[PDB]
Amino acid sequence: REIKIEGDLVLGGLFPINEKGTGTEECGRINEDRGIQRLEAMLFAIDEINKDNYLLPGVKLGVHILDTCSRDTYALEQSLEFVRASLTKIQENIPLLIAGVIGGSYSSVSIQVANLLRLFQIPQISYASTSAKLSDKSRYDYFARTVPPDFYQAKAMAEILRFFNWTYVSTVASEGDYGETGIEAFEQEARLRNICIATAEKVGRSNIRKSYDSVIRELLQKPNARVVVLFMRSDDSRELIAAANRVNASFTWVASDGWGAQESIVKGSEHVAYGAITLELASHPVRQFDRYFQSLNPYNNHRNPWFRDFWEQKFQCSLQNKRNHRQVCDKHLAIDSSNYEQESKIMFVVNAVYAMAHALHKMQRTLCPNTTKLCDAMKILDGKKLYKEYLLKINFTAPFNPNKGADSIVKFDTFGDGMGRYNVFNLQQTGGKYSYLKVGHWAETLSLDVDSIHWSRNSVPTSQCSDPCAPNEMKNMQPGDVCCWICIPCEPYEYLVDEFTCMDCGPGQWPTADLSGCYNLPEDYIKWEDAWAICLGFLCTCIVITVFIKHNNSGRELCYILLFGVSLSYCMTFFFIAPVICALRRLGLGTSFAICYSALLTKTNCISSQVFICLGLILVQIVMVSVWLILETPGTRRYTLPEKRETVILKCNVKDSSMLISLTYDVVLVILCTVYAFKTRKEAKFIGFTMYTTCIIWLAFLPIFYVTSSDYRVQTTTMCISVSLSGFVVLGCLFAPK
Amino acid sequence: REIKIEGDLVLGGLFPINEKGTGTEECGRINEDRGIQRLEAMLFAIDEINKDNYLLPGVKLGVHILDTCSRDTYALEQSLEFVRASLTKAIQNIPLLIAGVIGGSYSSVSIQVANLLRLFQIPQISYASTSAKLSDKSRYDYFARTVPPDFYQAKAMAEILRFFNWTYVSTVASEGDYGETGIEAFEQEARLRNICIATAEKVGRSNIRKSYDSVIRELLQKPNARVVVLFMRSDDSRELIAAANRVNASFTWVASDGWGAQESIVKGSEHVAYGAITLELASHPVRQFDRYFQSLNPYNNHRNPWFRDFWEQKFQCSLQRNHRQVCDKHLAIDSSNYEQESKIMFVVNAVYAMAHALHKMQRTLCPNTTKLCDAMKILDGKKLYKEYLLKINFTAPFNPNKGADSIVKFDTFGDGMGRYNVFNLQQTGGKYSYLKVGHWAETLSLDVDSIHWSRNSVPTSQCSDPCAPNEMKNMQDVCCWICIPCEPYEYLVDEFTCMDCGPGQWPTADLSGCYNLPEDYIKWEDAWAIGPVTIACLGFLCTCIVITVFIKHNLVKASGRELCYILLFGVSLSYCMTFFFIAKPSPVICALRRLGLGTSFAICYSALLTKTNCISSQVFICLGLILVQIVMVSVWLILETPGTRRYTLPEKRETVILKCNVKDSSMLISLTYDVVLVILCTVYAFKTRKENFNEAKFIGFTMYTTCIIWLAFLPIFYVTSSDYRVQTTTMCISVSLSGFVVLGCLFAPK
Ligand SMILES: N[C@](CC1c2ccccc2Oc2ccccc21)(C(=O)O)[C@H]1C[C@@H]1C(=O)O
Ligand SMILES: N[C@](CC1c2ccccc2Oc2ccccc21)(C(=O)O)[C@H]1C[C@@H]1C(=O)O
Repeated sequence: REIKIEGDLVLGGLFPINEKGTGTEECGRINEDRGIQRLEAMLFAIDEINKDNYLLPGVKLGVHILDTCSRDTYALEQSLEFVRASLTKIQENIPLLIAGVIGGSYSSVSIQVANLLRLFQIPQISYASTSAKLSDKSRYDYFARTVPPDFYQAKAMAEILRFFNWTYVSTVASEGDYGETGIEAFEQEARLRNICIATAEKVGRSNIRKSYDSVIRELLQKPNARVVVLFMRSDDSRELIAAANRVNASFTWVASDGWGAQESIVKGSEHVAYGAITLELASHPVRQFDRYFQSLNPYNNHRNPWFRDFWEQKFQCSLQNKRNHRQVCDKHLAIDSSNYEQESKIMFVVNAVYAMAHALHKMQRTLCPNTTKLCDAMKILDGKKLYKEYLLKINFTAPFNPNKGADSIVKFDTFGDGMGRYNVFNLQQTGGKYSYLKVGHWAETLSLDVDSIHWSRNSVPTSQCSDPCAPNEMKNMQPGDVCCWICIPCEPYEYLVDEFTCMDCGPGQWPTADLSGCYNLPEDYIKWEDAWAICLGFLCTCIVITVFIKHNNSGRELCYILLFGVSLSYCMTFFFIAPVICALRRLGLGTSFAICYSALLTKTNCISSQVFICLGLILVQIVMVSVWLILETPGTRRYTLPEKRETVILKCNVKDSSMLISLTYDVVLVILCTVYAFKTRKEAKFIGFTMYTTCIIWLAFLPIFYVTSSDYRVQTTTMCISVSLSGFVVLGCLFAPK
Repeated sequence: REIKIEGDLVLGGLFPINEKGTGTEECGRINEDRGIQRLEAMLFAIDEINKDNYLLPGVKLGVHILDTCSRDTYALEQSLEFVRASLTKAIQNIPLLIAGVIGGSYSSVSIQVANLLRLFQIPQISYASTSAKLSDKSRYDYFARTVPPDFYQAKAMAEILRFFNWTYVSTVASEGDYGETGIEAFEQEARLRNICIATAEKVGRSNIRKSYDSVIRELLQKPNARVVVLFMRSDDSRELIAAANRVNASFTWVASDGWGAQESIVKGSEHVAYGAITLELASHPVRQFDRYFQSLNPYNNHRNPWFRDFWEQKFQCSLQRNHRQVCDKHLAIDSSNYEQESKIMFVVNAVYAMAHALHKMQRTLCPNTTKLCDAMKILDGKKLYKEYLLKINFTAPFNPNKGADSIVKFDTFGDGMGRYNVFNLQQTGGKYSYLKVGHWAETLSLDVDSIHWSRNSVPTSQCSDPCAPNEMKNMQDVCCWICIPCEPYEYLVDEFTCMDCGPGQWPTADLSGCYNLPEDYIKWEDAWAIGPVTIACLGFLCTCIVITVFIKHNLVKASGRELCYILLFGVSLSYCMTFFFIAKPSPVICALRRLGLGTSFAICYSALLTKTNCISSQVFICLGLILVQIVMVSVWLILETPGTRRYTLPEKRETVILKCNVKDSSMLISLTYDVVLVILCTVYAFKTRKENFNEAKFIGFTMYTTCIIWLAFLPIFYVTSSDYRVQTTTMCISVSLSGFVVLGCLFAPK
């Protein structure tokens, strides 16, 4: 049983013609869609190839097509005939020269012959072999395929979820190579798309609580996970939907080719699956093949040995009257549009034959140009050269495809795989009827029709257990699932350092809404703290008042001392209010010594005519020495005022000892003057009134302490001190007017 | 050509009989050691097997032995004859039924036939293939070997370095499967033994300056890595030593099976490679094989087709061609012209291993039957390989030391046991020769005392020295640390990272050194040396003055309305105040005592002010106590806010920190005393303006200078010095100032 027809080159064909019909236990069954249909597709291509005038003109291509019986072990023994021929060793059935093998539908079959043909360097193009193992070129060195591997569906399904802002996916793989290997790619693909997996459920051919269990393992755990990424086989997908039907589940299944566009998956229980998004392989039916295939007739098809057996099984009749098994075939029986439907993967079978033909055609030009036939160099073929140099780099457009200006580009990648073109289907309800409808293609980039896709909720569903969080809600704690954390509003006035964790450098004053704000305390001014105390200015008013008093003003001794004190008192308010300028408080303390010195001079007069000048210098010297002692080591700078997370102000020196130190010098002078005023009853006693006002000012000096604690409020003491200075000066001038 | 003899179940064999002889382009010669010798071993074993009675008695083993010609591609088409046995598809040499194949030789050959025979489920035992790739049971399922893979050498060599504490090593591999696939295993093995590679050369070319610079790379990069782990091929190992000889370097090479006991590697330039350590597979020569092989005769060995070709090539004659000689009849193989091949033990073991599995299967699948029953008419490779062949445990045949580690068994991957022989190049007087100094079966066992080294001493190859006593500041030279001393008396958490908390404070090197209170501020009169004498002198002066007032009264002097007693009482109280605070400085209340001392000094000054306010005695006495209360009220108010405490005395260095008091509080206390001193200063001016009173005026004027001097001394007293030298001196200065005030007060009473 073999289609061995002669030719300059001969191609090997491996098709599952018998659905374990030669297995001797599942015997008596041949495959129609995956068998003769795909087989005759290759023969159809070969007829076109050898009659084509632009692909191998002088080279007539024969075939050596064998049956794999859908069993890897049977294929291995069969495929040896491709090897037995291309080696160095009455006799009949002279061996051929298999240039390449176009065969292997079931990946288990296509793997066990990939191992064999690799050793003897025979290229192999395999339609319909989408297993991801075959992409491992370390083992299957000489394997190419016109169909994409099954892990490209993982990429497309991941892109579909990522497109719709979807996360928290629950995946339900299936036992076997298909479900398990495919979901590994999807699990890997979800990470790179920042898609997190709620549940990693798995199913098997059990038909037990497992199916009902798997349904609730997603309804119960994370009901926020509304999208379910199926990667199950065909029969498994139906039985899971049956399980979901009984419990009346409501999900938006994002399924793989195993579900596909088959209506038999949802035959019954459609509302539970309504809104699902399933993928299917992209394939444009070959128009010419139907004309060729429908014209087949056992009375004109003698190349195919299985065709006579196919005719019997197709129509359940007998070509010979000796059987009469329920019917005898008749001459008007034929293949027509009603009893036939083109297989989904006929496009890939034709491409596989053409890809081999194109590679052989190109190698015919390079190896020996200007040679219509095949040269003696062509008489020996090398697998490594034919595979990597030409076959693994061909770029011809697909034949028999009406839409040439489309994705009809036949080309193998660096792994010999397909290009990965899919059709994003979507189960839809028209109101009383359910039917699939293509809603998007996936060549390399997804392209959907969002406004024509029915969902299960009649609105675009979202699978979220945590909404995204912003510069508001900066932190991120993860109580349950790794992906949907709970964001926490960061302690106010903070520092972002990470999305997960967020600390606080400057929780008191002036950060940014980003990773920048940390104690960003711009300095204030001389009167910056009392910007809006409510009390602006008023320092020049004391100078104006002092100027008016000076304008109003025998007893030249009082004028000499009183005039200096009035001027110094006014300057204290300006220096105190408006780092170097922070030392003006020393002058104000020295000014009070002038009043004390005058009181001491007045006390001496009441109790050395030339000693008055020396006495003033002696008193002035002490004030200067004290200022130099303190202003020398400390001072000349300003100290900040960082409160308990209130704000940051770069004020003057926070050392209150300078005020206390200054008051000490005045206190001694004031204390001495008060003692003299006690005996000043013999105008007399006017100093006592001025001396008494100093005691109140001394008490007012105490309010400065514990008064500067209020920012911009302690400055009233400086204004009060200036006011106190005016009162003492007013007492001296008040007596004179009377 | 093949030895296709019949049998109940027949084995297959692949041997490199022809050194690419069929590939006449490469070399037409045939292998003798790896070829006929190994082949005849298989035939010798089969003759032994079928003549036994406790291993396949009724099952006569046959052979179908083919020549792999030492090329894998030629082996594949040859091995197909084994494959065609199990195919269900007018004359016909009918095929046999190959239970298993005993062959593979070169790993490249064995890999290709492993792929082919894996598909058709035929077990394969390789007597010589040792590539690490064949241990991957995912690709070569039905493959077993009686020799260990090549990565066990990497495991064995790494254990030699670990045993000898060598940690910083350089490696020099070759190009190809042997050099690469092994050295990567060694590099992985180095991690588990905490070993890092100084430099990893990959000199694999035939002969270029790559080896010359490779020796330089050994010299330049890490000269402190004296031992170098070679994993490179036999011919390459020869030229590397020659390169090392030219530069006249000196290392202690740790080689592999590539450079084993082959003296041809060091033929010439023995001294440069002297002291090396070389591994080599452990194989015991088969005594019975020598009698069989030497007794072979081209007139007796008609089974072997290549024997006539072997006879001609071995003896360089011809049996009939005009060769250099006609093959004489009395030529025979003897000990002079024959040395048993190293791997003959494994060839016999491989045949016996397959025969043992088939016998054990016969005892199970066909019990109570001396022949093979109907079940064995068809054999299943999967069951035979996975159950019987992969779990055999028979002791090696023809082994002299029975019961030793010479037991044939396959591990989970169908590999050999892994026995090696650690050799060492010796200096035997004036001659260099190899000698076994160890054996790595599965744990290293070395004759560590009888091994000669290049430097005549057990060498060490390290780029770092152990900095255990000090220098817990290792810098990671890569993988070897650079130890830096930790700063004097600083904290530590890890020898790798000294985190430098408190340098100069805590004197413990055991992961400490930061602030831990290493000093005490207590100083009993400067250790009773300086300043302590002044404390006792204060009491002596008071006793004389106290008695003097009573003696003068018993009044003889001016009555003064008891003013002298009030002034004397204040003077005594002030003098005792300074001594009391110093005597108890550890207590927290000592700071309060120092603060109260200033009030006593003001009290003595206050008494002078009351005395100065003489020009109403009862009113003056009451007024005097008012000043003390005013000073006491200020002290209580200011002291109440800080309360009782004893702050520390942190220092820039030396770790001199004493919890005595607050320096700022002392300055505040000193400033607080200034307020009382200010009143005393004001009193001095009043007294100056104003017989018996003349003496008081001089004392009051003198007291003013002492107060001014004391205040000036205090600001620079103990402020710029530590509590043991300057602060203690300042404390003594304060004590001296308090005593000096008593002297001024004493002068006034006189
Ligand atoms: N292309 C298939 C894919 C096949 C498959 C397709 C859909 C669902 C389940 C499923 O089972 C597996 C498991 C592992 C690898 C491949 C598959 C191939 O055999 O490679 C096969 C349909 C092609 C055909 O036989 O016509
Ligand atoms: N067993 C060997 C080992 C061989 C080898 C041995 C020593 C040095 C280099 C080297 O090159 C490689 C590289 C990869 C794998 C195996 C080897 C085989 O060829 O398999 C071959 C000696 C055995 C024989 O045929 O006598």
